[PDB]
Amino acid sequence: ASKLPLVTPHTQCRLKLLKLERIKDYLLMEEEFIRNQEQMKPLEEKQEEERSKVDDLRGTPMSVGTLEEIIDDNHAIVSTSVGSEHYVSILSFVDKDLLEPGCSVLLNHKVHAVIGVLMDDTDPLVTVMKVEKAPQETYADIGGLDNQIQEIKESVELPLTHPEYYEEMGIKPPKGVILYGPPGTGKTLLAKAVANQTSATFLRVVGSELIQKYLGDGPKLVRELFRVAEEHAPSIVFIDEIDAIGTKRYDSNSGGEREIQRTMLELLNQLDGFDSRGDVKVIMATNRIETLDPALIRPGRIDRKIEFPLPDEKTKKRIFQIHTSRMTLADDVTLDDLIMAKDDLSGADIKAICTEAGLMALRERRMKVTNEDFKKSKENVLYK
Amino acid sequence: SEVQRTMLELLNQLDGFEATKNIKVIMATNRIDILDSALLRPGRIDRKIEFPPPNEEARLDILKIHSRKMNLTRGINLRKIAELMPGASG
Amino acid sequence: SEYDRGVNTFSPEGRLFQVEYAIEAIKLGSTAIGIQTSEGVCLAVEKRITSPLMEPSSIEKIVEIDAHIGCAMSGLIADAKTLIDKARVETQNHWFTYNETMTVESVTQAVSNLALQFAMSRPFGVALLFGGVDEKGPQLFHMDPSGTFVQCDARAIGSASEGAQSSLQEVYHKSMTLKEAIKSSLIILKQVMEEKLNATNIELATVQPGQNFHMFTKEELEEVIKDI
Amino acid sequence: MEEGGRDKAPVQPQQSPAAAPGGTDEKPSGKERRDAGDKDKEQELSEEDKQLQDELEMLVERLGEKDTSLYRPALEELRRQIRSSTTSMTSVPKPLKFLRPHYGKLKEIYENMAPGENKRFAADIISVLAMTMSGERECLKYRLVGSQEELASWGHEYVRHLAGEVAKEWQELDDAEKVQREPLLTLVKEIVPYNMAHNAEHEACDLLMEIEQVDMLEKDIDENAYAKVCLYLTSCVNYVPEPENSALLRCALGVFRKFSRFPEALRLALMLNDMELVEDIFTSCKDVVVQKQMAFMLGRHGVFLELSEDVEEYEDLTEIMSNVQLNSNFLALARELDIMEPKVPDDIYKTHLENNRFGGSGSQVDSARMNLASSFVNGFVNAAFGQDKLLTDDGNKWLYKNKDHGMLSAAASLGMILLWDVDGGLTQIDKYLYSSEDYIKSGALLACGIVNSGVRNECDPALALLSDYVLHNSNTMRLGSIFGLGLAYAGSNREDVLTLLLPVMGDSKSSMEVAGVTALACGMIAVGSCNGDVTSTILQTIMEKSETELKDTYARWLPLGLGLNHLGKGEAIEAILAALEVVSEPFRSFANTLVDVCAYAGSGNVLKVQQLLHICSEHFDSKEKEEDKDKKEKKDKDKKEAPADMGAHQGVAVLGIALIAMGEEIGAEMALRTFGHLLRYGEPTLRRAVPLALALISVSNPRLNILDTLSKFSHDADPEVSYNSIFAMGMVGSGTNNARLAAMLRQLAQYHAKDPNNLFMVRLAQGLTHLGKGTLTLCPYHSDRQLMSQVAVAGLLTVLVSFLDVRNIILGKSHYVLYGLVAAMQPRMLVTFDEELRPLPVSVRVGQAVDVVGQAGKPKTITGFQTHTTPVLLAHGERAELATEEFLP
Amino acid sequence: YSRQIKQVEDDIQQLLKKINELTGIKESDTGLAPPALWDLAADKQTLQSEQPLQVARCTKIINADSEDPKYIINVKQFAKFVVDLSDQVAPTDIEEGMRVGVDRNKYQIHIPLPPKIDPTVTMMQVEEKPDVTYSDVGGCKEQIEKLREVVETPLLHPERFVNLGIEPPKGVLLFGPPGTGKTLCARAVANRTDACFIRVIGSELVQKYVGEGARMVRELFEMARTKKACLIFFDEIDAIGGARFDDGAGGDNEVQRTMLELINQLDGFDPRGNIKVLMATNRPDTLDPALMRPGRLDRKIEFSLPDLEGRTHIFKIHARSMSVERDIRFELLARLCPNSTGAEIRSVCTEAGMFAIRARRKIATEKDFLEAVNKVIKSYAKFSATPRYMTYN
Ligand SMILES: Nc1ncnc2c1ncn2[C@@H]1O[C@H](COP(=O)(O)OP(=O)(O)OP(=O)(O)O)[C@@H](O)[C@H]1O
Ligand SMILES: Nc1ncnc2c1ncn2[C@@H]1O[C@H](COP(=O)(O)OP(=O)(O)OP(=O)(O)O)[C@@H](O)[C@H]1O
Repeated sequence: ASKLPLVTPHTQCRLKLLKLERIKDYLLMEEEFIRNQEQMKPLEEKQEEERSKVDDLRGTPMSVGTLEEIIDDNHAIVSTSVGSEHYVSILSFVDKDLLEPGCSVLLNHKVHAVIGVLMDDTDPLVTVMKVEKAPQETYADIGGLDNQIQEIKESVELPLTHPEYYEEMGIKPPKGVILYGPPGTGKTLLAKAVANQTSATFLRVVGSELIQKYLGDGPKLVRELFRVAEEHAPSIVFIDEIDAIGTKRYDSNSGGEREIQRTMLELLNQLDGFDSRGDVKVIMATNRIETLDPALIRPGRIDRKIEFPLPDEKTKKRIFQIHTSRMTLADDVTLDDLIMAKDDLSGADIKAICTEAGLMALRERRMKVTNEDFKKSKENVLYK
Repeated sequence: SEVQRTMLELLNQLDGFEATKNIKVIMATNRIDILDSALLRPGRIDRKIEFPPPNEEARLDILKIHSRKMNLTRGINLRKIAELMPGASG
Repeated sequence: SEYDRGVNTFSPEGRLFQVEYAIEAIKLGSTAIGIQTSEGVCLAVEKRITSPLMEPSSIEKIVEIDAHIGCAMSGLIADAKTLIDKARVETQNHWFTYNETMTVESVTQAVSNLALQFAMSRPFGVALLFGGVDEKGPQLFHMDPSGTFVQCDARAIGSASEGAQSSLQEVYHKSMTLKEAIKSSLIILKQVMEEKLNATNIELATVQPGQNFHMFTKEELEEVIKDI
Repeated sequence: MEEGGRDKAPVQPQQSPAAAPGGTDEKPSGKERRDAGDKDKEQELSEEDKQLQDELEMLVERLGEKDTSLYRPALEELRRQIRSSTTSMTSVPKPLKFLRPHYGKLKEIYENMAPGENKRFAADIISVLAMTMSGERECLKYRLVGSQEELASWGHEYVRHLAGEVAKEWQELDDAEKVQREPLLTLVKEIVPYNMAHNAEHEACDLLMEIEQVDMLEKDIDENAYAKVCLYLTSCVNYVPEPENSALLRCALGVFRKFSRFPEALRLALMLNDMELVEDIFTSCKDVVVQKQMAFMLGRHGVFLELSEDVEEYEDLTEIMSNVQLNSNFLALARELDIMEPKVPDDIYKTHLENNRFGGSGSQVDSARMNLASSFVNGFVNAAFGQDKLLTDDGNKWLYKNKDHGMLSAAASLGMILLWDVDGGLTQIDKYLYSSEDYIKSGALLACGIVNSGVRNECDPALALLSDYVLHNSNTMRLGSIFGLGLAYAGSNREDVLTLLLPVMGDSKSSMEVAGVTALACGMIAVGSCNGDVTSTILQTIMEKSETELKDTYARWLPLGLGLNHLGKGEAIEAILAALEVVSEPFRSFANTLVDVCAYAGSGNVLKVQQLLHICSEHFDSKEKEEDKDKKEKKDKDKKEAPADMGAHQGVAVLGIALIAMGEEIGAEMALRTFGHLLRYGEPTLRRAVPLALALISVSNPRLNILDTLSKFSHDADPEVSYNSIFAMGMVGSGTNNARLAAMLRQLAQYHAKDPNNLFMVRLAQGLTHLGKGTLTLCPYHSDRQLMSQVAVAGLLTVLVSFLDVRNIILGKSHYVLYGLVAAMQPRMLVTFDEELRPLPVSVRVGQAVDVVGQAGKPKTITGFQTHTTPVLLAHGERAELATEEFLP
Repeated sequence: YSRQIKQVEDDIQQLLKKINELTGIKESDTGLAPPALWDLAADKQTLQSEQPLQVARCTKIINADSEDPKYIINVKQFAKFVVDLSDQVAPTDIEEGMRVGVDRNKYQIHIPLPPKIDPTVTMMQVEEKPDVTYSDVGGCKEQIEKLREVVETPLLHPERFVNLGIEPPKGVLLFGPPGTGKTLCARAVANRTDACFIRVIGSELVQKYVGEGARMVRELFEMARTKKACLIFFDEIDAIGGARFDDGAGGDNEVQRTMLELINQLDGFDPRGNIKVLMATNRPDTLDPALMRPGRLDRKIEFSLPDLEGRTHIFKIHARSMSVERDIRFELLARLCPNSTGAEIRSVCTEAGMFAIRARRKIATEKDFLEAVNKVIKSYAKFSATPRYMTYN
């Protein structure tokens, strides 16, 4: 791997022909010398029989140890599974580069010497925290807003798709972004839309499960959450309903709001860690933003704040056209009457109305909706 | 109230973010006025269903399906027994 | 906590911090400059217009205390309104009782007396610059929301006050004429205003030993703008 | 799908041409007018590059093949009237009508005859009708015709005019992007006779556009990075008049003159120096041209300006060339002394304070060889114009204590002190010329040589003091009596004092160490095409070294005197003239590996690369030619210093997978010496790769080689985090890598970085990448640095003071007529963009901006902002005159 | 030529992809490196790991004994018994609280005894310095110099202090406005240092159990005192201890023990000596007076909000990179944002650059900076994090 980066000419030219001929001749002498090394110096065969001798020197089982300290000169102390640690030697082929404390190592069964390092067999919570596939429709699905969409593309999507503009700007793209507003306006979905659009690794967990039953486990949890976030890729991390951590109290926690405060100070450290952060981007969403500690919201930790207003009626009819598109509607229905049917209605409300109208039509095995279906839908959905 | 918070993380997990279909959630409780406003957005919950206390026909039917499995006697008139109890519960 | 700012709490060390917060709040206002010369006293403020809709005539900071004393305004204007009204009525009843015109120091001391009095529950977000003439000649007094009034020959208040004060230290001396002082004040104002100087972008007033409180030299200041 | 009904072009241009016997005969109106309609409809619709499936370029040809098979390949009665209106439809969509081997029959449709001209109906095309046609023609048909016989009947003159018009077509269609395809097509046709197309396109590009003389210029230099053997020779020499004829830039005449001088001829840039004397345009750019002429890459030019003392400003031009016109020394007293650099920092030695309390007791270091390192403690820090007034007292009493070689070492390290201060440095060295010790007096003579290195002073104080010691009775004043003089008079290649040191080879005295370093000093003045130096060395080699060939002191220094200075010239006959008379015995053919690549400093000769590898890779020679295989790999480190940053990638790839991967004594002893020369800035690839073999010393080898691998690992740029590893190497170096043989070596590595934390250029990438000197002092340093007792007794003659050809580090400067401007500059990363778009930025890291001198470093291309109207060179080189004006900035 | 461009390069680069793979026949590690370098010592120097050196597992010293050695050894929990180990080292390296490599039947001494500590604190050293300097921190110059003569001349030449016979100060607190302040200048300090720079974030010290934080504080002080001089950084000490305020049922004792034991460790009974520590928090009024005692908190660096000159200087600092029409009015920009913090100012310049790159522009203007500042300081003015924290309450 890592041969040479060159995509400059990309044409019928000696600036490509020369490069290709020189590199293929370099591969030619590489091939000729490696042919030299197993022809007049085969030893036995020197490619896999050496591997065979190592594998023979490798013990059949794995006395798996846990690493706790390092000594440079081909030995160290390792702790056994039963807990009786040993100061065993290492192998010459123990590939002394990916050794880290707390890691699984293949040891011998007799002398227990460090034979090799063990690849981790995945991790439980990396599977839980990582969203696998794209959820749903892209930015054509929202409708109505058309302003915060451009902003969040500028702050998140634009650094990835156009990593050139900031270079002639000589400037850094914004880091921390709050989404806020009345609930049901489309924050955690706008989250779904941007999750669909992006190609980077995506992380999602809600603040509600940041409470935990002991002391310090919350801050520790945030620690390896961000560790997983850093160790994979350029990543976008999404936390939803952060205000719950400050609003809803519980009894399952060992400590009260004190341990909550400790978790808060840890995450305030984590957003502005003086250690090298890198290309990890942060997206938040919270309806009750006023209850949060304002020092979390600061520039350097949070750069953008985006309000989500209640939808306008011209946006309401856009939502009507969007959501009722794939369903069969009769001519007797009218969206315009249903626009102002409620003074204070949300984007969840219209979807709930149309789904209830769909199931009400399914009650009588009917394919098309009628006006009375919405007329009976409105009080079922909203009015209780 | 931890039942409600579990419904928070579960229901926001099953909203498009998941990929494995045929998974749904059922909640049984009482006194719906006490639960938080978070589950009260109409998009959160698809259906809410009330169970009334049993009336005379329901009491008689439940009495039948429980009296199926004892050594009864010919001639009972379980209607009188059902109307004797003023519908405690099932 | 909220009990810390109840009414009257000094500091962990030092004087009351809320009046110090009024001191830092006074920088959130348009600047003003005042020069006291033997030939006369000159005052100038910035209108700070935001749009061509409203008339600049209603954008009023400099007012007349009486026929020989004027003053500027800074910070919260509605806070200044009460103090200016009280100063006007106390000057008028002092003339009524004392059949004469007073010194600027009396008015300055009176507004300093009202400044501490807590309308209550906070100091007033306003710093005034009294200017005029009395029996001992030209007078210019500076006042702060803490109430410590003091005399000054040249002063700049409001936002950007210290840079203007530094330029005043650079250029002001004793034997400057009134025209020279006005020209220097306009020069400094030009280098401290963010927008280009216009006919109604600023406002000027002056007090002479001979003439009364001048009528803001309206439509004559374009002569002293265009020449420079 | 939608097809049929609207297929009018697959019907009426399908029925009419299929009846070509029915059209050309018995229907002349049809054959003329319908073909004219097909021409002027396709030429406007199917003849612009829009998509593959055009309406006639791909659509009508589906049946149109049988419309084309007999329309006009066979009529046998052709006239004038049916060559404009019958070579009318079938000429256009032919590369997609026919298959891939249409190149042989490429003539048969379009190249037969056009209606008057190709551009008559090629004007509505982008690439296909004429541009792809010309590309295929010049690629294959003109190639095969012009392979042996260019002008037979037709395939030259029409081809010449076609080349002439496409030379303007590459700009007229769009003068943005495919103008760079004009050198593409110019190189594709007549590759070996590139001059024949270049003279054709030269005046055409000269009349093309004044501001278009720059992208073709840089495309030319990118192709001029490497090419075939005669190809770069003709391309550069035809490239030289380009920045002069149309463009009046004329300041890249120096670097182009350099590129054209040594590969093509001997006195080619001497003619270009005469042309520099001709182009007496405004003197700021003239003075900046002659700024390069001594003290950046090459000198020896003090006789071409005193034409009857008539050149305008002669006395200032001479003060600039001579490097005696302190533009880096006044700089030295004004830039870093006044900001960050004191005369006596002396800290990296004193930094060894933290490690004493790790592992237990401290102060265990009690050897004497470590005092040698103490020399560099006052030596290496005293570069960039420091001073040690009695701060060399630690060296003074040690110069009166032990170690004759150490006395010589300290006295030679004194010349590092006052580097380039010829006027003040002699007064500080004088006090030692009067010593009762030959080692101290010899080290003071070497110090006088070191102070003059790269500075041509009118008083010749190096020659005038060292002359009297060259033939001296002993060796301290005899051997070391000449090394500084060659260092003083290297670039100023004066043959007069060279003749004075010629009879030292003819001394015929016992000079087993001395005659070898004499060949070093003579070659330091001049090597390669040197008439007396070659003859004297080869005759002395037969006279003594032929009967005894035992130790590397003999035949690793006399081969260095043959052709190291003229390694840029690649005619390879200097290899022939120096080896073919000494190919007698294998230890005398041992030097043939030197002489072969002593014409091969930098080029593309992968064929010459592979012949140095395949014929002698390992062969298991068993201690007879193994050292010669080491030298061949030691001659593989060059040719890769500036391979357009390309062969270095494969070079570090093959070195990792061959020598250290599965090798022998070749890969066990001097494998890392290639890295010692390859890079000089330091990148994390080798910065981790070397300590794999260095920190694990693997002392089975004579570990001084691995120590030498560790020592030359400090080749990188001066400021680094790399301190910590070589400090941690000090941790393992306390007990292991004992003080008896390594203590001077490890400490030398840390101070190699922290010399003047700046002031370093022998990388041979000057200006942007160009060559010059950088080897005549560097190559001796590692050649005698194997592992053995050479570097201890005999190495101390040189290893302290081997390479002093450093020529500054910083470039960002002002250099006004008052020489004190502070004009706003803007540091930026090295250039990454070669041919992308017209408003390409030169760099990317645009954040940090000073206006005063700083660190130029290796990977930077500082140009500056504000448009200060600096039209002087705009090509960097640290002495821009900044002829300030106001072009509306 | 243009659509024909893709016919020359492929014929050689696919061949390149063949021979590079054919050379790439030493891979598929899953616990290895390239075996030409991984198993580069796959010769007998593998067998000498077996027969010369034997297991020599860890141990724990318990008690000494008179005359002949006969020391008492713990394994970890296996057995607790008395042997004499061997004779290849002099019996003066044995002290209680140490770990020897000891066999199961021969009980060889092997190597001298290193201390055992948590791997977490070994990980906790950062060994990386961020690329921030003492030049790019402007607005707090007197705070800068006050921290210059805390972490320099003790680390540099001590002959001045010895000559004047003055012990240098140890306990230094640096503090400032919330959010803008101590953290980035602490990175600068870690940039300019030479010895180790032990990070401590206060939130991590709390554990599931009780009193473990005391154990890791003891361990970190021990590994610090292994060095001659080493720097200790403390962040957000407010959570790691406020005050002893216990009433009725125990409240927040679990952290109280940790803060009090570090207070015992800093002062009294042969202290760390040459160890420099420093702490920074978010609210100072809530700290304990015993932690506030001098000898642990000698210097009191307090950063405030810059008046105008610091604001102009930071405007210089962050904005030497963006394109402008030469002339600027940065001082009037600073006058426009009187009570504004440094990261807010960097956010203002960031959003000005974002407004410039909105449609097609390449250089922001003065009105672009106006459009930055009005939608930063007086459109996001609702929260701003300042007012309840300038009183630090
Ligand atoms: N503008 C809108 N148009 C249509 N549906 C909307 C709109 N805004 C929100 N919704 C609905 O809101 C529901 C939840 O979406 P999202 O995860 O983005 O959170 P939210 O709307 O902010 O509300 P909540 O906080 O209650 O989850 C979805 O069922 C979606 O249909
Ligand atoms: N003097 C200064 N010059 C330039 N930038 C400064 C200066 N002081 C602070 N900053 C800015 O402060 C921001 C971060 O502040 P920092 O984190 O160091 O402060 P703090 O008080 O430790 O708060 P917190 O760690 O809780 O965010 C950076 O964006 C940095 O640019």
